[PDB]
Amino acid sequence: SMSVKKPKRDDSKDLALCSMILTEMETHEDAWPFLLPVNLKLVPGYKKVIKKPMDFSTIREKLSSGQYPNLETFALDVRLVFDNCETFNEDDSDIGRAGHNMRKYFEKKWTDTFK
Repeated sequence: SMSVKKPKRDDSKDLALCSMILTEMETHEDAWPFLLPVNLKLVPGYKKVIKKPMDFSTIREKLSSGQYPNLETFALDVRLVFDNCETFNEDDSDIGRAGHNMRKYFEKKWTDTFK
């Protein structure tokens, strides 16, 4: 509360570390569905159904341009990629499986880096 602060968690490496995590996700073999925005002209249903589209290139641009106020808003966008994927794709599709694999991969790196 006013003039009463919890001790300062060192966040000075957060930007670099999120950037490293994102690099790892970008270079994963199962990242291919997620590297660019889903083409809304060519994928019927996507525009209407997925209210907040997100992809790795869009996270990378946001990260490089100071549009994440903190490491939690970065994690929210990464999870949004996977949440969108599950909303739109059957679990037993290549894309559906890729999205589960990538979410697992991400969450481990997130835990090991920050928890």
